Amino acid sequence: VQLVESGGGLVQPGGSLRLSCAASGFSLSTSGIGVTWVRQAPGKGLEWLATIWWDDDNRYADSVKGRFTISADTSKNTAYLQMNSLCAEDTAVYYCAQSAITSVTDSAMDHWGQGTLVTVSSGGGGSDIQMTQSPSSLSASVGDRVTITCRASQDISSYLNWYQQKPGKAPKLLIYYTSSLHSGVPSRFSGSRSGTDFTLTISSLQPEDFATYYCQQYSKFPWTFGQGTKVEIK
Amino acid sequence: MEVQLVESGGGLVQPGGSLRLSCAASGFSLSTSGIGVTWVRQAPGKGLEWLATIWWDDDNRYADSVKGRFTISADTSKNTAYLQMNSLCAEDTAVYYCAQSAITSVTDSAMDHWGQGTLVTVSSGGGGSDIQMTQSPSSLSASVGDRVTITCRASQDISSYLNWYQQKPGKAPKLLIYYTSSLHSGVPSRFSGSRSGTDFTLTISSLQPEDFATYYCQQYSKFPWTFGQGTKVEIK
Repeated sequence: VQLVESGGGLVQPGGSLRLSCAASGFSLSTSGIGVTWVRQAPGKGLEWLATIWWDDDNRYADSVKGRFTISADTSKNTAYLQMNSLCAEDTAVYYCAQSAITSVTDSAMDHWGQGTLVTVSSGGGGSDIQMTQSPSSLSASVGDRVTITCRASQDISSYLNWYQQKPGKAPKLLIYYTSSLHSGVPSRFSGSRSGTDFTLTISSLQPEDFATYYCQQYSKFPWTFGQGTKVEIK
Repeated sequence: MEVQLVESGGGLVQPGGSLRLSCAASGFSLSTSGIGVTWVRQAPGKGLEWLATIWWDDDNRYADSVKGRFTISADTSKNTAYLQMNSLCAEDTAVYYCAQSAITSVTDSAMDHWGQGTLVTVSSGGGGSDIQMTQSPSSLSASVGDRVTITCRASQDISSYLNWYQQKPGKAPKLLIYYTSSLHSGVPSRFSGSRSGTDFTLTISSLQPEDFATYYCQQYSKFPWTFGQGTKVEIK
């Protein structure tokens, strides 16, 4: 007596998978009553997803409702989890199990399958250019010189822009093409390059300059941003 | 005159759902050589993520994180650009900005005149009523022969509708105890379960090396069925 699972694999967000849970050594009862799916994200605990229950009432977790469907074909002695509109957070080992269905007081899950791994990913980053900003935050006083650095993981020529974002507001372009100031930007902002390091300098920090600053490369698509440097008051 | 971009269309949406955002442009024409519109998003508390740009060719440009789900387009008769967002995920929750951008590989390409943004919240809309199972300790280490106890607390009355499972490393969970205190077939009587109100206890007597595992409680008083966070037991 066991449940054997198949169908897991690697998909991108928005994709679909169909997991199968084949029963061996016993017959699923009426309409697969009691068949249940549970998942376990890497390093995490168990999460109940769905159970075929009495009176044509399939039960689902809020985390999968409207995207996943549990069903069973007793003719084929197999149950299924149809998984539509997959998301990165659905990455997990997926288990099926048979919940006890002979007594109202015991629905515990037994005969758990070996699990099938589902990985939902848009990629590990691949060849995308990574922009590394340093420091990630700093506190300084009005009048201080502030220097923020941004390293490109590969050649980007001089195709680097700097933005400022204040809390609750949209980003504003400060400097483009490494060192050219956008109109209206105060002269205390300047940009430079030394090797693969790009620097935004504020020569004398003013009260209105507390903000988060971001670099951005446009040498290649995808356009990528540094993680940001928050400049705060001491 | 001043360029203005005004985003609209954000709101609440369920996972798997769709939304279309609009970016209405003033002060320039979307038809103009060199022009583009780009969408960038910012998840709560996080940085900026480029999503899509209108490009001179038939193929716009997209980030891998949204390709196949999102589509950027423009209706020049309304001087408005759009982001059609399909198959949404909780992780697409963010403020979505549009910005003015080039449509060819100019040496001064940047994003300017960013709009105020529109918030997209991807949410299931449920959970308030779910029974929470709180397990303690999260991990413990003991020696062969010892007796150890693992507790869980239900956030409301679940009568005796609680099970305990054992999961050895790399293996599927196995049932130990059902209905608070009944021993599953094949489980020896050095294991026991009890309860006092909403407080449940798994006791392992005469701890053995093979008991190295993570133990989970699970309630079935109500759907959704919910589990404790697990207790790792090491034997030393």
